[PDB]
Amino acid sequence: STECSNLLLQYGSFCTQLKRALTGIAVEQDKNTQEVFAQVKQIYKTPPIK
Amino acid sequence: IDRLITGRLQSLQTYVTQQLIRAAEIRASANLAATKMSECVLGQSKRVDF
Repeated sequence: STECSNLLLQYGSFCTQLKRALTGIAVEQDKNTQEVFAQVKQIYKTPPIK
Repeated sequence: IDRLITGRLQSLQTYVTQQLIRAAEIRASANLAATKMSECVLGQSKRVDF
């Protein structure tokens, strides 16, 4: 909708704030995954004899 | 004036909510820093990777 987008431009920078908040949320989840599992430097392997 | 008052009030409330969330995160980091100062500078730590 062109008219509704033009009326949405008359508001503030609200949608450069919700997009900026959700991107910071989404980036933070990868840091949460990296901090828990990637605590080892080298990928160890078990011997064939168990 | 009522329209501008509503818009500026919404912007101020959004700023206050974001500042509250950021202050909670900063308080959690400050609690972690205080625990690290109490346990690692004032003594020796047996906890792994602390």
